[PDB]
Formats: sequence, C-alpha cells, structure tokens
Amino acid sequence: MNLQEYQSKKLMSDNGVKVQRFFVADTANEALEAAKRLNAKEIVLKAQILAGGRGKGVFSSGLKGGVHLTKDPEVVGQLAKQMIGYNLATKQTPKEGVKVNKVMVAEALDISRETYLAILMDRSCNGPVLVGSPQGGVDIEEVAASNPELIFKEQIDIIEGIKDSQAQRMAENLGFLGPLQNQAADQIKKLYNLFLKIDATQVEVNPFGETPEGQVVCFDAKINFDDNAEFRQKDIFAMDDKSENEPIENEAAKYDLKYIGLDGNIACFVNGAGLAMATCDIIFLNGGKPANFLDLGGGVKESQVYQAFKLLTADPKVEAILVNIFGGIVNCAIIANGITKACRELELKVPLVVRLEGTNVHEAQNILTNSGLPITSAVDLEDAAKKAVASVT
Amino acid sequence: SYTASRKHLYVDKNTKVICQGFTGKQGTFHSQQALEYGTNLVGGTTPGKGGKTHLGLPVFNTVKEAKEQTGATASVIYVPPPFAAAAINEAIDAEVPLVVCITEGIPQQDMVRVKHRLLRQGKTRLIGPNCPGVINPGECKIGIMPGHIHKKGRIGIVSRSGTLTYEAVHQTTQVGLGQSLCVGIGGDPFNGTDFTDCLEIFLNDPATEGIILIGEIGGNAEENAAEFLKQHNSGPKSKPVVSFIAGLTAPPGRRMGHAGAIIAGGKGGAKEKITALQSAGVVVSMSPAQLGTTIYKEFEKRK
Ligand SMILES: CC(C)(COP(=O)(O)OP(=O)(O)OC[C@H]1O[C@@H](n2cnc3c(N)ncnc32)[C@H](O)[C@@H]1OP(=O)(O)O)[C@@H](O)C(=O)NCCC(=O)NCCS
Repeated sequence: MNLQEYQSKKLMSDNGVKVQRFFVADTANEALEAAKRLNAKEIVLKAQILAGGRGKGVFSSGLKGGVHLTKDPEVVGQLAKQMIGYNLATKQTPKEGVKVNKVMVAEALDISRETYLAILMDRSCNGPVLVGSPQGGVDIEEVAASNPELIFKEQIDIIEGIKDSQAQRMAENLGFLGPLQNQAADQIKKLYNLFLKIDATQVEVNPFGETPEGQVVCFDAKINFDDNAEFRQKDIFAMDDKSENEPIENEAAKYDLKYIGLDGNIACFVNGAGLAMATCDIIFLNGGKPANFLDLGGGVKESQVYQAFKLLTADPKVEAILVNIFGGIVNCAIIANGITKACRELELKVPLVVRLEGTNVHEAQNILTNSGLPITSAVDLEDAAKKAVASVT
Repeated sequence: SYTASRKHLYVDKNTKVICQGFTGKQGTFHSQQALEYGTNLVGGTTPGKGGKTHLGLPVFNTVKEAKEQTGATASVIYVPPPFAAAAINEAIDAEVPLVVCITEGIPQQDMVRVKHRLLRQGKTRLIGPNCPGVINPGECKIGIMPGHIHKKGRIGIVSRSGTLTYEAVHQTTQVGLGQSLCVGIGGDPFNGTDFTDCLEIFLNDPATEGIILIGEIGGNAEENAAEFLKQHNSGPKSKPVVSFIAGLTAPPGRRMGHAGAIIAGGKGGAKEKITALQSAGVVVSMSPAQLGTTIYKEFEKRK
C-alpha cells in the first residue's frame, strides 16, 4: 500500500485527527481557487509524489522545489502551473523523475514543539503499543541508539481499549503542558482509534507537535496497512498509488504473485516464502546475485508457473532462472509440463536450473529431458545454486 | 496458564480430529488425504450444514456438537480469512485440546484479539495460523505437509516455514535419522505457538534425541528460543540443536512473503538471530541443504 500525502491526511482528518487544513488540485486554476478558499495567513504548496526530498527537487518545467510558501493565492496558481503535468525529480526518484498530477494546497503552520508518536502492534507483548519521544523531527531509530531513555512505551489492551491515564501519561512524556497536554492526550486516543479502524500495522506521526497559537497538530504522518485486511478495507486499498512501483512488481500484483525485484542476474521462482529467502541466501553464498524474490505459495498451480516466467522476461538483467519446487499436491510432471510450455510459448532461451521434489519426479525428469531445452536438473538446493551461478557471468 | 496446553502439541495414533470448513474445497481435499494417511478424522463443521454426511463422516453446525458426538481432541481449520478468527474462537470456546489453523490471510488485528482470549485459558493449544501443521510420522498427520517424505525417527523439527520444513524432513530421512515430531508454527506475526513451546516438548520427549529449528527474519522468537535453550538445554542430558535462519540477504522494510517475515527499524535481522542461537550452543547451518548432514554429525558425536 502507498498513499499520497493528501490521501493519508484526508484519512486522518476524517477521523478527528488534527492536520493542516488543505485542498487537492488537478489544475493551476483549481490550486488558485483552493488557495483563496483556505483563508490562511500563509499557504504551502506541495507536489504530490510518494518519494521524499520534494523540497530540494526539480521539475521538468525548470521550477526548483516541490514545496513552496506564500501568502498570495495567485502565486499558488502560478507555481502550480509550473508543477502539474511535469515530472518531479528528487534524490529518491529516478533521474527522469515522477509525473505530478496533483498538488496539495494547505495552510502553512509554524512549529513550536516537535515530538515523535507511533502506534503499532507489539509482536512481543501481543497488542497495540504507543511509542513516543519528546525528540521529534528525527529518525526515531537514531534516538533509540543515542538516547534510549527518551523513548517511552505504552502497552495497550486490545479489548480494554486505550485508557485516559495512558493517553495522558504519554502526552506528558512527550513534553506537552497544560491544555496542550489534554489536547495531545485526546489526539492520541483519536490516533489509536484510527489505527484500529483502518487495520493499520503502524501509524507514525513525525512531527507530532504544536503551533505557537497553542494547538496540537499532526504535521506529517506515515501509515502502513495490513494487506490481510484488504477485504474489509476496500475503499482504502482502492486509493493505492502504484505509479512509483517497479512495473514488474505491479504486473505480479495482478496475478497475486509476491515479486520483489533485486540487483542480480539469476532469476528464481520458488514455492514458499522461507524457501525463496533461503534460495536467495544460498545463491549469494555460492557467489551469485539473485535477480528477484518470487513466492508462489505452497499450492503451486501451473498457471502461476506460466505467469512467473512471464514476469521474469520483463527483467533484462536475467541471465538464468533457478526453479526450486518442493511441496504442493500438483505432481512434478505437471509442473515440468507447464515449464516446457512456458519456455516455448514465451520465446525464452536463458538456461534453466530446475529442482523438483515430490511425486512423479522420474516422469518429470523425462519431460524435462526430451524437451530439447537448456534445462539442467539439480539434485539439491546447493547443487541448484552452484549450477545457476555457473550458468551466468 | 496457557503454557499448560503445550503437551497437546504432541499428536499420536490416539488423536481424533475434526475439520472446521469441512465441506469447503481445501477442507475436503486434505480431509481425504488425512483419511489416506491413517489420521483419525471423525467429522467436521460447517455452519448451516449440520445433519449431513461428507466423505462418509458426520457434519456438524458447531464445534461443541462435533466434539461431544465424536470425542475429538483436535481441530484443523480450513476457514476463509474473514471468518477464520471466529472459527478459532469457537474452538477455544469448546475447549478443544489442540487447534491447527491452516488459513492464510487473517487480519493481524483479528489474531491479536484471538491471542487475548487464548493466553487467558489453558485448555486449548493453538498452532498457526498461516501454518502447515503437525505430524507424528506413521501415527497422526494434521495439516498440509507430505507424509511420504517422513520417517519415524529421532529428530524433532520446528519451523516458521513450511517448505523449509520439507527440506529438513527429507534430509533427515535421507541420512536415516527420521523424525519424532514435526511442527510448523507458520509465518504470521501473531500465532498460538512459538519455538520455545515446541522446544519444551522436544526436550521432555525421550523419542527426541536431536532438534532442528528453522527460522527467518522478523520478530524475536529465535532470540527467545536461544534464551530458553541456555536455561533448559544445558546438561547433563542436553540434546543437540541444529538451525537454519533464512533471509540473510533479505532487504529491509519488505514483507518477504510471510506476514511476519520483515525487517523494520533495524530489528528482526537474520544475523542477530544466528548469533543468539550460536551463543546458546546451537549449530547454525550456513546452508539449507546441509541440515541433515549437520544434525547427523552432532547426533553421532553423542557417542
Ligand atoms: C483457508 C483456505 C484454505 C480456504 O480456501 P477454500 O477451501 O478454497 O475455501 P472454500 O470457500 O471453498 O471453503 C471454506 C468453507 O468453510 C466454511 N466456513 C465458513 N465459516 C466457517 C466457520 N466459522 N466454521 C466452519 N466452516 C466455516 C464455508 O461455508 C466454506 O464451506 P462451503 O463452501 O461448503 O459452504 C484458504 O483461504 C487459505 O488460507 N489458503 C492458503 C493456506 C496456506 O497458504 N497455508 C499455509 C500453510 S504453510
């Protein structure tokens, strides 16, 4: 799941969480009118792309900076005209950049205090946990390194729900004072309820702070979603932005195949997540670089094999393919048949190293043998990895 | 205490099993395979389908009725993700000794709620979800694993990975060691059984003379396992433990297939798990293809 800045903040504001008032514009004129409607003393214009570093990015129009500040609505429209339709290149994008179709026109807010606040499921404590620090605007992982005494945790009981004492105590530990502490405690409760409602794995607000005018605001936030809960989060998952994803990963998502593109030249699809991780491991240990991670699940069907091959063609770095299949009550001869079928029909001539363990192996070896295709049948996983590495440069 | 239900992990020829999601596609197929293997499958449940027979076995509307009419001691769940957590809860409510949930795709929040109930009782032991199951070779098979690569023997196997299990099983069969008990705990971040739960059983089991522990990135179950081994597998009759941890080359911030297999915030790395286990006296196999030969070296070194 990937949400734009305006998508996540809309999701937060709809659930009582305080964020900057904002509009989203498709055109320069929409941005102009949105700027007027805000009635804000200062406006911030933000290009909407998923990658970071927008502030120091450059547009293909020549405009420097994807984040601009102004008190003039007309300037907002002018700058938006130099953003929308163009590509935004940052230090976290390809040099070509990413096409900007929408901009955010938000009320610019000053920040007096910056804190860190995160809500996630604690695998060890079996339930939601509040993670906070008075040191905000910083990668929290570094704070844990230098100053572990500044990381505060609150274990939440999922049935009991978040307690007022818990929300208040965290707000105090974050450094909020007086009415700002009460306002922060309330927002924490709203953030917790949002966390549960949208089936998030984590809701991370950074910075979680306050304006000089004395209001607690979630200035920036990141939301990670539980993929298992898509069936009951249809509206949210429909907002998914795949424009900054690896194209092969996107096509794999269509066929429900777990693909993660890598840096190597040895492609491999494997039934099972652990076995696939182990395959990448043992390929590396024998001096090779895996081109990808590809899990088909324990129940490996023939069509999944075909789609996998279809995916691996889109990767030009692929010089060899390691096929390792153990398990799933679809016999090996059927798998082997689907392998030969995909090889001829997809016009593939990279060498295959295939290890099949199950039933009808001898028949599978036969189907592989008389296929007249560059297919090597390995006996074990180490043998397969070595023969795959030997197949490439 | 929930730790009291650990003994229910050890299925045998006296284990009687019902199937929740009995009339479903996968529920039917693996029930047929269970009957082939010799597993005492005695019936199953499907809400609204009670009063019928399926595969020559009675179908019930509820777990409680299924348990009372069959005397079942174990339940296996092939219920779709939107309703699987409720199926687990019904099984816990009926106080079924052992519950094996196969279902992949249960919302993590659902399982957090399930675990809340699970940890506050001691009658029901849960394996899974997103797990292959458990097998006592030649005696009882509950789950997905192929039972013909198995061989009744001396090595206890516990794994967060189903397909890596099949590697460890096949290798231990090849070198003639065989398996005493094999447990797949699944690849979900919130489950009913971890490594230490099985290690407890393995250590107390006379039939178990060696242990293969298969882990991967994400969570701290491997680290907890290492701590448990330092305290409980330290003489005078300590059993050899061989391990393999997948994901040495896994990238950070990505869910590597399994929902629980992810490196986030610098935690969950494979190298730290390897280090922790080695410090606990575990022989960590660098290669997944050498689990059998490695545990063989340790086993014969037991003079
Ligand atoms: C659980 C799973 C196997 C079910 O898939 P399925 O068999 O194709 O699903 P079906 O719809 O055909 O059958 C499910 C049945 O459960 C029934 N069911 C629903 N809720 C139920 C409940 N609370 N109790 C019992 N049965 C229930 C349904 O009615 C259905 O039966 P019906 O068609 O006769 O009415 C699937 O979702 C899954 O998780 N597969 C992957 C498993 C996996 O990867 N495991 C990892 C092992 S390493």
